[PDB]
Amino acid sequence: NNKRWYFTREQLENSPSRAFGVDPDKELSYRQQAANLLQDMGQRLNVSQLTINTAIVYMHRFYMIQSFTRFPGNSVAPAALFLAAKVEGQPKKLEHVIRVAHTCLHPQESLPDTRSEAYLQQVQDLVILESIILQTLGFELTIDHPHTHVVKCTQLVRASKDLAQTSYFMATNSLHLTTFSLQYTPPVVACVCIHLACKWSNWEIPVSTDGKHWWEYVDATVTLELLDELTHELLQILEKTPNRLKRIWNWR
Amino acid sequence: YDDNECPFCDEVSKYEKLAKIEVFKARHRKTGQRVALKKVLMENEKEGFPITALREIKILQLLKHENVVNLIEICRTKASPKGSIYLVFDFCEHDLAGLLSNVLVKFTLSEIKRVMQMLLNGLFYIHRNKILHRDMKAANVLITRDGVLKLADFGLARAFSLSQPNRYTNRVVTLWYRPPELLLGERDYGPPIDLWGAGCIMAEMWTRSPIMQGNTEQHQLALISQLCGSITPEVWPNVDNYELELVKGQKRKVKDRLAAYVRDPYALDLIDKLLVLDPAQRIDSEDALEHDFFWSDPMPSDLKGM
Ligand SMILES: CCC(CC)c1cc(N[C@H]2CC[C@H](N)C2)n2nccc2n1
Repeated sequence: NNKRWYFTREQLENSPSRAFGVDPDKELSYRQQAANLLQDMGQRLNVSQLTINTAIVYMHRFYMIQSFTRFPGNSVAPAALFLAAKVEGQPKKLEHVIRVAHTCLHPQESLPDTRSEAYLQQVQDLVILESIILQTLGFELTIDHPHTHVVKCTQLVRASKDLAQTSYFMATNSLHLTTFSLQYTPPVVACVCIHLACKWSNWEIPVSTDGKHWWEYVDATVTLELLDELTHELLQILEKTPNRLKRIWNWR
Repeated sequence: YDDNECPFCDEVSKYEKLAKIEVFKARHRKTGQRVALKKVLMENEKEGFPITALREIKILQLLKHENVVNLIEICRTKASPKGSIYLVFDFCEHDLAGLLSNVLVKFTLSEIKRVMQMLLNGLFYIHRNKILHRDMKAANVLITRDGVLKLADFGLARAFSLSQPNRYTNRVVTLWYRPPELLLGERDYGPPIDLWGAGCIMAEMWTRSPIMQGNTEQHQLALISQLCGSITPEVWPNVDNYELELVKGQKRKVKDRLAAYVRDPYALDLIDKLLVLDPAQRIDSEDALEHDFFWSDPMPSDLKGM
C-alpha cells in the first residue's frame, strides 16, 4: 500500500505512547528531541542531511508502533542513524556512532574502556535496536523526502537563491518539529514548505498563464485551504522553536 | 531484550521448510503456496546488520517485473533458543543450468527464442532502474511451471549511475561468464557486461555446456582471444589505456566455431552482436529485442518443456 505509514489526527492521538501514560504534547517533545540528537549526532559523523532526515523518518514511523516508555529516544536514535547511514550509502563504523552518541549524551563522562563489559554491552544494545527497527518498519527503508519535489519545483518556477533554499530549510524543519512525515505525502509537504517560504520571503509566486496555480503542478491533491491550514501550523511551531526563525530572518 | 511487537515483519514458521536449494524450499501452511526462503547474517558480520543484505533487500523491493524474481516479504525468526532473517521468494520450478545439463528436457527453436525475449526484457528492466546484475550465469536464470523466466542472485547486484570517473567493483561475475572489460580491471563499466553474459547463456542453450572455462584469469582472456582475435585499438578503440599479457596475435571465429550447433542464420548473428570486445560495440538489450531474430519464423512460443 501507499497509505500504511500514513495516519489521521486521531490515529496520532492514539499512538503507543498514549496508552503507556504519555501526553499528546509530551510525545511531540519526545519526538522533537530525537531529531535534535539525530541532527547533532549526524553533524559529528559528517553524514548527509538526507541521512539525518531519513533517520528522523524511521523514528517518526517507529514510535507509531513502539512506545517511548518502552524504548527511549536516546537508545533508538543512534540505531536509526547507524541504519540510515548504511541505507543512504554513507556507512559509519559502529565504534564511530558510539563515540559520538556517548559524548553527546554524556559530555563530562569520558567514554568507558572498549574492553569493559560496559562498552561491549552499549555496543550490543545498538546492534539490537538496529535489528528491531528493521522489524518495526518491515525493512521498508527507502524514503522519499519533500526536498526532492521542492528542488525541482523551485527551478520549474524560477525561484531565487533565497526562496529556494528557504523552502528547503522549511522542509528540513517539517521533519524535526512536526508529524507531517506521518500525515501527508512528500509532494504535499513540499508545497506547504514553499507556500510558507513565499509568504515569509514575501514573494507570492505568479500563476501560470494557463490558469493553474503553481501547487497544481507539484501535486493535484493540494488546495489553498490546505496550504493555509498547514503553513500556519508549521509557522506557529517555528515561532515557538527558539532562534529558529532567526536563521531565516532578514536583518537588512 | 525482546520486542513482542511487529506489524510488517512476519514469523517465518508460517512457511514450512521442505528441502534446500542456506536456501530452503517451503510451503505456506494455510494457502499451500510453494516459496523459497533465504537465510542471512553470521558471526562474520561484526558491524551491524549486513549492508550487502540491505543492498539486495532494497534492490529486490525496487525491482518488480515479469521476468525478475519476486521478494514476497522478509520474515524473521524468534528469540534464540531457526535464526536470523529470511528472504521469501516465489518458488521457481527449474533453473536454466539444470534443464541444459538435463539431457531429457530438449527445447524447440520456437521455445528457445521466447526464453531470450523474457531474459533480455528482464535485463532491460533492471538496467532501466540503474541496477547492474554483475552475476550472469545459467543457474541464475530461473523458470516457473507456467514458463515464466526469472533472474536470481541479486546479492552481487549494485545500483549504478555514471558525475566524473566513478569506481565500481572490480572482480564481479563468474569467471567463466566474466567479460573482457572486467578481465582488464575496468572500474567504470555499465550494463553490457550482463548483455555479454546473456550471450554466453544464449549459446549455452545449444552447446548445453559452459562455452568458456578459463581456470586462470589469463586462461579466460586466452579463450576469449580465440574468438574476438587480438585485443586491438582497431577492434576496441583505446584498448591501450589499460594493459602486455598474452595471445595478442589471433584471428576471429565467433559464428563458425559454434555454427554446427546453432544452424539458424539469424541466431548466430545475435550471439555475435552480444559477444564483442568493445562494450560500446556490444549490442544493448533494446537493439536485441527489436532485432529480427525475435521477428522471424518460427516465432517465439510459450514454455512447456515437460
Ligand atoms: C541458484 C538457485 C537460486 C538460489 C538463490 C534459486 C533457486 C530457486 N529454485 C530452484 C528449485 C530447483 C531449481 N534449481 C530452481 N529459487 N526459487 C525461488 C528463488 C530461487 N532462487
